[PDB]
Amino acid sequence: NDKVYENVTGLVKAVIEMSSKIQPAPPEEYVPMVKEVGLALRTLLATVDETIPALPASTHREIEMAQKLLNSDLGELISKMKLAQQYVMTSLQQEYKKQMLTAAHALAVDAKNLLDVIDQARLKML
Repeated sequence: NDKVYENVTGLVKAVIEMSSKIQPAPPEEYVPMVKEVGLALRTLLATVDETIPALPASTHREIEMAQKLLNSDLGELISKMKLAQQYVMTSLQQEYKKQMLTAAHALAVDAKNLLDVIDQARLKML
């Protein structure tokens, strides 16, 4: 349903458009890309926090679990990003540009999982 769905979509969109800009773009333009995805992530997390109290208390812990995973993913992304910033040598750059993409997408997939967890909790209200 919308609020949460809309912000999950915004995060996926952000991941797609950061992934599009990786290949062409230098390093000097890698933190900004990740910064944007991170800001899109924070908005989604705050949106889920606002939705938690209206869901059965027995679903909280799991929702939190899905929330923490995304933070871990963002950490893994920034981690790969550091490597692509430092090593501009082509062979190393192509490799780390690739690991950033893969890590960014892992985030989009867990964002979707968080969504599935919210819907599951909403259905528990039946």
